[PDB]
Amino acid sequence: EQKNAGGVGELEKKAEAGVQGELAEIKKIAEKKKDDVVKILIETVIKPSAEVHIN
Amino acid sequence: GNFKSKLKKAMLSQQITKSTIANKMRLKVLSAREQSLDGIFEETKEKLSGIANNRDEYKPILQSLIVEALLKLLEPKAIVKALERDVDLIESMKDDIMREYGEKAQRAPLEEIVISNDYLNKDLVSGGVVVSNASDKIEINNTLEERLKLLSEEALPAIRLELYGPSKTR
Amino acid sequence: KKAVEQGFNVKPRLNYNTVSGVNGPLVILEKVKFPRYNEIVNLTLPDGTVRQGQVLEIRGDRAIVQVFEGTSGIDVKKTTVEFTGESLRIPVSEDMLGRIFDGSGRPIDNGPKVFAEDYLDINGSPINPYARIYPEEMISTGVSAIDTMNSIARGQKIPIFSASGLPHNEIAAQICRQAGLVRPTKDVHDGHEENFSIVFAAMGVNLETARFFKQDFEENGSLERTSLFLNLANDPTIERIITPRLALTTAEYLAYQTERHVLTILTDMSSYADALREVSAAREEVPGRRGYPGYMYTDLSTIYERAGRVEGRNGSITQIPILTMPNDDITHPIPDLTGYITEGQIFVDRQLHNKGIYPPINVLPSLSRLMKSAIGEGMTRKDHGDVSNQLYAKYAIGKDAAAMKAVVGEEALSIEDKLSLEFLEKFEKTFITQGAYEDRTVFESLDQAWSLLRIYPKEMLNRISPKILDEFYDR
Amino acid sequence: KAVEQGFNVKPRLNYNTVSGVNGPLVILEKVKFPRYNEIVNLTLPDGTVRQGQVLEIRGDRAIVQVFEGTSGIDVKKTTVEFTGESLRIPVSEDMLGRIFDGSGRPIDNGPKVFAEDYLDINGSPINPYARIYPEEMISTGVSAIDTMNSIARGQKIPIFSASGLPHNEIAAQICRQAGLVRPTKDVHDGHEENFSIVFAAMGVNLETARFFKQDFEENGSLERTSLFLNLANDPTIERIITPRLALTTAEYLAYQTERHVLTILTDMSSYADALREVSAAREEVPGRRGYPGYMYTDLSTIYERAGRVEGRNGSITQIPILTMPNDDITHPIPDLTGYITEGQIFVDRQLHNKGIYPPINVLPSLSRLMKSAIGEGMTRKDHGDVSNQLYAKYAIGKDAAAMKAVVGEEALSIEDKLSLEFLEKFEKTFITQGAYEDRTVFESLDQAWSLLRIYPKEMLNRISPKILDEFYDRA
Amino acid sequence: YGAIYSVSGPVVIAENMIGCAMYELVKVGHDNLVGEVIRIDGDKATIQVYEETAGLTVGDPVLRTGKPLSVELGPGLMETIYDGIQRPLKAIKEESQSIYIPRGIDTPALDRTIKWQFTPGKFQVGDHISGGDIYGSVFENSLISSHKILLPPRSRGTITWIAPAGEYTLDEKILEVEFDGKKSDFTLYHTWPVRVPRPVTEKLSADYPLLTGQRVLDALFPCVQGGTTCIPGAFGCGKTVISQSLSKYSNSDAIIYVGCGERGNEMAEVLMEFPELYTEMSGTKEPIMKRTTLVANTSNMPVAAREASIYTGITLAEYFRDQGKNVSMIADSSSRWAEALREISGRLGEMPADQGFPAYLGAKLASFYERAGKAVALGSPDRTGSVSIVAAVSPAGGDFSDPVTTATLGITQVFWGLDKKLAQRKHFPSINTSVSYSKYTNVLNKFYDSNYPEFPVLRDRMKEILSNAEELEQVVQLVGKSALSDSDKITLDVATLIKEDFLQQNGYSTYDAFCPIWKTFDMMRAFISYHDEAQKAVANGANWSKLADSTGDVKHAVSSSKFFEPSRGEKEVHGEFEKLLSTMQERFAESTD
Amino acid sequence: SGNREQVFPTRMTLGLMKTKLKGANQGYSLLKRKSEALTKRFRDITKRIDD
Repeated sequence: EQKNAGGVGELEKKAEAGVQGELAEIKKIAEKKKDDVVKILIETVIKPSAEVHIN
Repeated sequence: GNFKSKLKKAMLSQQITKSTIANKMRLKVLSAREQSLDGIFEETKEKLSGIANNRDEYKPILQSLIVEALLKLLEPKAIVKALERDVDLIESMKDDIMREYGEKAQRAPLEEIVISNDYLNKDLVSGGVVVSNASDKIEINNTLEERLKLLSEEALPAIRLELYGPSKTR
Repeated sequence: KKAVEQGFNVKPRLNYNTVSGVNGPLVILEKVKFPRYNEIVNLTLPDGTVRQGQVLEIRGDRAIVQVFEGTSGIDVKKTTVEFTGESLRIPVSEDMLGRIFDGSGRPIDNGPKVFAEDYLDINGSPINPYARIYPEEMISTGVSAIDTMNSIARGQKIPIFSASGLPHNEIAAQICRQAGLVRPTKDVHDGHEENFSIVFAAMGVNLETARFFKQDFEENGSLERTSLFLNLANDPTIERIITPRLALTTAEYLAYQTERHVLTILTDMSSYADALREVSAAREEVPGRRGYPGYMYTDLSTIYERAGRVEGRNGSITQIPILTMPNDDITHPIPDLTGYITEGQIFVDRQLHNKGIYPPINVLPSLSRLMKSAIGEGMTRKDHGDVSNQLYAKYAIGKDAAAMKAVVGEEALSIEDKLSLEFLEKFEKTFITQGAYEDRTVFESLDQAWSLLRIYPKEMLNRISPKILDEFYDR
Repeated sequence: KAVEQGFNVKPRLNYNTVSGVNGPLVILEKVKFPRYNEIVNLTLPDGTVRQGQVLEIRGDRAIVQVFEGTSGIDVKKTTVEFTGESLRIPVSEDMLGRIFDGSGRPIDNGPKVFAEDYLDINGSPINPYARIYPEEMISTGVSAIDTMNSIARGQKIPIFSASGLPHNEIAAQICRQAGLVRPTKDVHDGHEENFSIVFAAMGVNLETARFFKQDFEENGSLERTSLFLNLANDPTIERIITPRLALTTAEYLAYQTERHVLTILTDMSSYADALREVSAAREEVPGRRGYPGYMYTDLSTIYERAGRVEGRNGSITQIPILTMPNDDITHPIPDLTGYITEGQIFVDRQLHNKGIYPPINVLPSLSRLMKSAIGEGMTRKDHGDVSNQLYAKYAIGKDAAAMKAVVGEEALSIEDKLSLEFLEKFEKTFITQGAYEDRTVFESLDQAWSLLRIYPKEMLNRISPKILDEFYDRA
Repeated sequence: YGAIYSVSGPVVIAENMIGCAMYELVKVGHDNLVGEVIRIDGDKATIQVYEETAGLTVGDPVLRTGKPLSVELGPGLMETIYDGIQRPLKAIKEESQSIYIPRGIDTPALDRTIKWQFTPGKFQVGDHISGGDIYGSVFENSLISSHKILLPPRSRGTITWIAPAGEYTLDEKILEVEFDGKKSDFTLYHTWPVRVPRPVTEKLSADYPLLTGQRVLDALFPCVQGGTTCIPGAFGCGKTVISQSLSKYSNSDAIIYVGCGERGNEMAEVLMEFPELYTEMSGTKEPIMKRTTLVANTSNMPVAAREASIYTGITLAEYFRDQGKNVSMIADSSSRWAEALREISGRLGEMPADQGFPAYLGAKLASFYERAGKAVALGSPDRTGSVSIVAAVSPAGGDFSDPVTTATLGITQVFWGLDKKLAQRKHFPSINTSVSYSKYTNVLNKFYDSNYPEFPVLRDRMKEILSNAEELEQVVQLVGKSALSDSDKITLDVATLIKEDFLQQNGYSTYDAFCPIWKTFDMMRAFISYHDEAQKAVANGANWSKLADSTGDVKHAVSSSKFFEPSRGEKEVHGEFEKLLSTMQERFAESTD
Repeated sequence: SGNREQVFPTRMTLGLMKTKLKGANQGYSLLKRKSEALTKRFRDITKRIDD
């Protein structure tokens, strides 16, 4: 039981390492594409479409 | 034998701890991936409010919003609800809206449109107009905040594709 | 290329403070523009409480909204309802594995909303009859009662019939924690690109039992392969109807787009049928047999046929719906239609449960209609089918000999019946009896079945071919 | 007494505006402020006057169920006069010894009841915080009832019977022999020894009404009974109010004059049929096989107005009689009766065909408040255990007879043969009783002990050892 | 503001009633009749009324109160009797002096004249306080001493003024909280809608058994504190004895008896038995009524009150659970509640399911049952209460084919089904040991492992013996006991002994009126020792026909073990059971040779 | 057609009927095989009587 409890810190360290590894890529992608995404969303919101749903 | 059962229970507890650590890592990775979307949406909303703050740029946008509301509220009398601000903006383009609704719908021009005195909430609505029917009984909430809120959830898969490539054969 | 750029288009979703009245779990709107059949709404109570609902009926300017979690406190002067774009769609993604979801698809763990790859329609589509193939592999559930006998093919729709008080939930949890392909065992740990996933759906599940599912799958490696769904009894019941639809949509996406082997487990189909009854009676609809709606056959067909292997795509869907017999009767509509639609069934027996044996699978009335395809030489092991047949025959002989015990006496039985009583005792005590956390691989299960079938001399093993006896009896 | 407010003339308004008539009810339009349950006097063009309650109001439209039938009703000349209040029976202590029509009109050449007060035929609910349990057993003299299903003063208990069975004879016998096992009056002096019977006859043969009248005359109970006879030839929906008239006059006597009323309802099946006729003419939603869906509440209203109330020295012992249409408890009439009543006496057709009188089957019969009316200081301390043992032995006798029908007699145990012997002697001597016998509960208990002494002490397991070794060897 | 339009049954349609929400209760007519809205159609609001409707006409005004059907929660709830909508019947008698309840009487649901002693809690002026926070305690009874006064769950704000220690009636301001500048006065009580469950910080998994005392229930089919339960409810000792035992010995800090559809005589029986029952909390006989509040809906009461009776009861139970009290709630004749729902549906004309019952019956019973459970109280300091529903269904000719039991089986966790054959043989309690079940048997493993470790395996063995003997009796009724072996005869007679001396409880004698858990466990191990000792003895050459005669003394001893008086204390009676076990083992060893 | 037990028809009676029918079927099988064993022993005994 003590040996099982010995790896609690090691498992937490591995989980934190994996979380940080994923978060690095996530933050990098977000920083790289945030301006483009915001521009696309602003263009979509500011430009409406006029149509009649009868046809 | 009892101690072997206890050791099996201890191994199960160790596996439980490992599984909990793995689940926490996966949840943290998902949280890190999905955190930035809310900030992006908030920045987009602030940018939309700033864009609507400029009357010269907002005038065509506001006119187009009222028109796209009208073409789906196909009635010859309707009421428009706007902010305390720029009510004279809608006032000055009344005939323009009437005629362009008439020619886009291939119908007669709007016979009567009136700005409702029940002005919108300036703190909540950052531009736009909630056009309602003549009886104030059919509402069309076409506001700068409402459109952004509607599009934020809709554009999620496209945003994901922009942020990262695919991983499966569609 | 990914033609998902249409998601940037924004559509005007309207808000209506025009509720004419409230009638049960339904609210009715008079003025809604350009009616189409089904949509999704998010209506707000006068006190600001946001509530969700669906659309039921459509005619000329006719719209009726069936609000989730009831319509308490809804008035006609302050409540407003927001009409979303179209019908319910689940945000689905490859990294959905390892996530726990509510019946509405909103995750209930501490993680965020799933980062969608695409929004998938919940109903599905009709698979072309010109593009179907047979299930031709085996899914090892780790339960020797289901592996050696009642083997589940890779694509087979096989239910688990149980009663109200029996531990069908525990068997479902064990299957989900232990399910996997036989191939990694057969391929000497060389095959790993054939990824395996599980979609677990809980319907009408009790709060304690839902907590048990969540805690158990969290505390094991099952979650990493599992996309999990819960629906509590006090939760809205149309959410209970949505839950299997969400589970099968996720499973279909995974298997037929990511080329994964997905095992789908649906828990308490009886609660789903009760929810069907409630929603069908919500509209002015005449009840059918035993009160259930007359189209329950079609709905269960739609749920169940979202399974099997398909042409082209390398994935598969294996479905194990679990239902409770309301009165321990086959003739009840739910088990009757489930048997009429699925392939075979697995029986969890009340008396076998009372006798203290777990997992209490009753072998005699349970068959797997597609067991032949799961059996083979490269598939599982060579002796599998013959051992299964011999075990079934010996168990039946032991059972009716035990029945005769009280009519003719022990001494009046033949050596067949003596060996059969011994075999039945050892069988129901060691082979069927399996620890809730014990994972017998299929070859281990076959070895146990051989060590237990070695009671009889080779002459008495009639159901097994001599070619197999000369190979496996002597070890 | 503040009844001086009766000196108030309220001019009734007459409606010559009948809109339509169908079945037992008439519809009149253009009614000025109709009251829901107010009765109306409508005069035919012939000139006769008939009464009728208002079933329901709708704007200026009133629906009236004319009690004396719709024969002769027209539209041109029929005028309806609207009495401002609902039905009220003129009630007084002098109506004892008088015979009344189903509408309460006298049919003994006597005058109208010189009313001391007018009572609505519906009554008022009783505060539960002011109720008292009917502890006092009444000795009906019938051994089939006293020993097994003892009735306490203030109990509702029907005589479940059928066509051609002597339910009338059993009711007359109970009326003749009604009396407390331990009367408060010392040697029948100083207190009301004799019950004051209120007998309502509805949808009943002239022969049965004549039999009841003659039996009350012979026993002398006529001078202290009021008969509300609604014969078969009498109007059909006049049976709606006759149990209400009888129960209101019974409530007057028991709760206002402090008498002990033994209310007998001759045929509740006819009342249920009249209710069904009215409901069918009303196009209401049926509840079961054409019966109204509110029949539970109607039967609750009729039956619940019985028992003892706090602060009053009187009580109502209600013994309605109803004929099961097909000898079955499962019919809506007896089913809805038993759901609200506190017991029943089952007159069994098979028992009657065997010549046994009274043909009371004890297995379906029950007295839900017998438990606290017998024992120490009331009846004898062995009564409860003796009744339990007799019921168990009779049930075992029926089971053994069924088995003997199925398998041979030799397959039956010694217990079963003793059960058949006990059942035969039981039905032939203990249940069987002359119509004029009036055996006391102590004689019945002694006979029951003589019956039980067929079995040895060991197999009277359902009675306490104290009672067994105290009473078994008395002989 | 309102006007009646047309009335049929206890359902009233009122016009000019715009703006009224669903389930809002209104005042109908000049007598201010209490009535709840159930359907809205423009201004026409369909109101159901909780009393009589005969002889009415259009025109009576209707005033809307703006509140749902709420219940007054606070000091004075305990030891009182209420109707379906919480009208104090004792106060009704004191204010009316009649055998009839006044029409539309609006006496306060909770006594205002009595002034209680208030001890201010931890919170002071300026402290932020949220819903459910205990800002003071009140001495109500000797059994409910320190009745926690807690802020209403929906309220929140900062304290601007708190009353000092003293005596305050219901009508006295106790606490002033400020939220967004809106100061709101809080008295010693608060209202709360009966439909909405009281919020909970976290629903804990139930972990402690609700000891009922009946040996079959506490042994084979256990019920935990906070768990749900379905009881046969039929005539006999199945329901009344269970209710009395849960009242007197279940170690619940309070009980909320609610009855709907019971006959007036049964209500009268309940209303006087309870005040004369006592409990020994610690060397003191205290009335159960001090730990009891009762809802007394009857059959004469209208359908709306019948429907709302158990909702009021469960809201009271939730309120007392919010103070940390372990509350047991008995809903006798829940099938009558379902019948009230059916009658309301028929009045509304909505299409039902099954045969006649509304389809949402399953959903509503699921919600009502799931309002129970071990829970962490909403406010601070952290507490842990638990409401245990013990609901009684009633057969209507059918045993389990009725929709109410069919839904309950899937909803509830503990089921105690009636055995009709046992009742036909006057065997009490008359529950069925084949169809009844308790899913907490696995949860209670941790409780058993700490006090009675052998309890689960012994219960499993007892169930196995009963099932095996049941199937053997089924196969022997048509054959005869001639061919059965010694093991079969042992199984049959051991199960007969179990049925006649362990499962059977009269419930009235001084012994085994409440069989404690330790006495139940001791007799379980005694009976199992008898069974397996006989089985081992006949595993040798001992003919069991001779063995039964030679060990009749031991059979009588194990049978009469049920006659031990539990009042003697666990120590000496456990010593007696150990002596019995040793005597049994040595006697069987002697008789084997 | 055939015969009936003249019992009033209800679904409770239907349940009693199916349980009685399955009991009758299991008894048929049980006594049929018991008679098979008894006739085997009886043929043994009768040839024993013959010789």
